Amino acid sequence: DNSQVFGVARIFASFNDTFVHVTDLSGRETIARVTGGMKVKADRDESSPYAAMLAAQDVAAKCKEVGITAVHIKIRATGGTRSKTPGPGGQAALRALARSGLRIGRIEDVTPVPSDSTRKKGGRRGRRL
Amino acid sequence: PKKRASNGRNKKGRGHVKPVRCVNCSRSVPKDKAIKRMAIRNIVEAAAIRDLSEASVYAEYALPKTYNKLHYCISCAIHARIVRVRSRTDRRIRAPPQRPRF
Amino acid sequence: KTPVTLAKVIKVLGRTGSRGGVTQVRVEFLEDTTRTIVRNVKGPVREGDILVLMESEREARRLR
Amino acid sequence: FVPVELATTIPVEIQQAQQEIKLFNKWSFEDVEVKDASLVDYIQISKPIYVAHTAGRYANKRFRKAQCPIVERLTNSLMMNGRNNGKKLKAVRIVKHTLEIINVLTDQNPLQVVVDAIINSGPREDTTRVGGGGAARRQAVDVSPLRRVNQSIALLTIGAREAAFRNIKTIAETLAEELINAAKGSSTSYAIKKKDELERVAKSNR
Amino acid sequence: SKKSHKDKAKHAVVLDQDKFDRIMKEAPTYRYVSVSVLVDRFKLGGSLARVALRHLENEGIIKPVSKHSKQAIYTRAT
Amino acid sequence: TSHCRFYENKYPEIDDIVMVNVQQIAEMGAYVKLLEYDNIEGMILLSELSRRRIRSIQKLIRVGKNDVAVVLRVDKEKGYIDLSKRRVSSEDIIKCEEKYQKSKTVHSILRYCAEKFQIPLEELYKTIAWPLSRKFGHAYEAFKLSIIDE
RNA sequence: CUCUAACUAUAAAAAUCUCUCUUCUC
Ligand SMILES: [Mg+2]
Ligand SMILES: [Mg+2]
Ligand SMILES: [Mg+2]
Ligand SMILES: [Mg+2]
Ligand SMILES: [Zn+2]
Repeated sequence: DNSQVFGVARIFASFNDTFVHVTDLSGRETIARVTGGMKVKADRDESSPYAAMLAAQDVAAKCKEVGITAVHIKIRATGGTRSKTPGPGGQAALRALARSGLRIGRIEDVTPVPSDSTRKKGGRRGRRL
Repeated sequence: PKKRASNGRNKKGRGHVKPVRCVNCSRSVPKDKAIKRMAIRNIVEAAAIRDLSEASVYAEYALPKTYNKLHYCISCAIHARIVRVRSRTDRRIRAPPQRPRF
Repeated sequence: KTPVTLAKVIKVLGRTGSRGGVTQVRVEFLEDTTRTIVRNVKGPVREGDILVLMESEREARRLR
Repeated sequence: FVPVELATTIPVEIQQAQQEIKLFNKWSFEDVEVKDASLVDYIQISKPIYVAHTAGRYANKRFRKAQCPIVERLTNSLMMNGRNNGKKLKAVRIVKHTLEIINVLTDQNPLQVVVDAIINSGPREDTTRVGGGGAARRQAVDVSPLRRVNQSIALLTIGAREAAFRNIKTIAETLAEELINAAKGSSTSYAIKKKDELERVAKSNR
Repeated sequence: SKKSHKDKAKHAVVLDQDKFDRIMKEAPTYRYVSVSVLVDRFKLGGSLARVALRHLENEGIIKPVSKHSKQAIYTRAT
Repeated sequence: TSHCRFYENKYPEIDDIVMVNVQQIAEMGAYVKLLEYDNIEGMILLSELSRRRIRSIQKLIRVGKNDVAVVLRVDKEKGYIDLSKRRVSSEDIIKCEEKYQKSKTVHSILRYCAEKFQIPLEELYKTIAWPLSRKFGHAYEAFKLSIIDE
């Protein structure tokens, strides 16, 4: 190997408050949790690509400090019962993660898709907006 | 009167169909009147492929293709613009909409 | 931190916004001209102009 | 040098060595530079003139407006709140003496001062009203160089007028001090003040 | 309406010996002198500021630049 | 001769809670002088202003009076006060007001002494005020101990 | 007479309404 200590990004990007939470190769140990909501005020943009982008830059800085240079990025949408779709921020978050010096590796999607479980919230006629 | 021959279901001889929830408004609609999409797109946008490519080990990475099926209520399908209200004799045509990319 | 980046516009992508007075453009960074990015610029523009960018990484989206 | 005899004897200093086209016959347009290469080709120091008053084909089309001698544009933008609209000769005299004052304080041949202050005074990050009905808010955007110079000059002249209002100082002097406090990073100038305010708002609404 | 100004006399309309001494001391060392500049130094009301301006240009203490009315341009001798 | 802010330095610090007096709402928000501080105008943006979306913002501003405030970032190069109104805890507002009443009441006696002895308020503050705010954490409790213990 | 490829993301609140309907044959 080329002396690269692989990290794991484990991005969680809902419709609100994207998450970038770098963890070791074991996944059990946590590094540089800072999320989208920490980097913006208005709370309108908890999931914004800009909130995700500052959060990702900060996690990359902390990865530099601890020493993790290669990261395994994991995209995890809300999944399960709630809309199974990627958020609007995790993409800018991974772009920032790639940009900030870090050498990417093995992007994968681990969003949990159920096999017909748990009739979801909203009633039958659903959110009637 | 009959706006459509098929009632818009595409059920026509099946007794009853299980309901599947709308992906946006969580409406419960039968799996047939559950207007469908196969959103095959990249896990990373086509905008930022270059930055991910240059900063990547394993030269020429596969860059996986995320897959998911989208289920809309028809109300969302009108509002979220997956479908558009069409003129009368244009309701006949059922083929894919003229091959978006070719 | 003074990341004032000079980016030449090379192809204007029409005009956007509910206002109808801001234009999406393809600006390529003057240094390392192999990278291009779409961003919103307000005010009249034409190709060959070189915009100023405080940041460098806010990729643009159609404005509503 | 070059004494040319005529039945109508034009003054000596107007005949002597004027293969040297000069803005008011005092301030040399040559060896005047633009530091920021971003805004070049939108200021017309390229074509020298002899008076800050030339009415041509400047608004009929899209971008002929940007080909004005920058001093022309400052003169023209100075006749605002024009109960006295017109009276452009007053604007020409006012800018002429503003240039004189710039030549006196911190000699620095005044055209370079004008160009430098114009470069500084323009914001490079502004906002646009995006919030539609629900959450009314502004969203950040970049400023085109033509509009950047445009706002720079508009703020410069409006700050000069605001300094003039109900004050002993002549508009010439208020404009000169605005140019001085805009050429450097002096936050005291109103124009650079609003430049920083707009940039701060853009930063706040990224 | 209301006394929002709260402005004092703010100047002198008649020059005294001390202010004469002041202006004669600061006749040099001032790169630019105008009627507004003479107002800036809390010494002259302004009506006699022009009187003083004409007064300084008798032994060439300050040379003029342009003689337009309503604004004058003066630079200290060198 | 109103000047010479209560606290230590000649610019406000970062991430603190203060209270401003409001003067104008022109385009983007409130450029407001500070009566918790000396004289310097600080910005609040209308986004950093309203917790609830409002029809007329003026009902929440009430120009001319005093209002809760928070300084987040300070331009310590030429002077700018990134400040907000909504960025304050629901309870700590009362802490802000009570802090302001202490500081203002301390200012009143110093102004009285300055207008009596014609010493600029900054000198009386310098000699007296901050040594008190250093020994006891505030000049108000310093005066309270002075009335009883000399 | 020969072909099987990519793409985006909006739902603030908006209630109410009184007249009077008046002709076709060369
Ligand atoms: Mg409910
Ligand atoms: Mg609806
Ligand atoms: Mg019907
Ligand atoms: Mg159907
Ligand atoms: Zn739906």
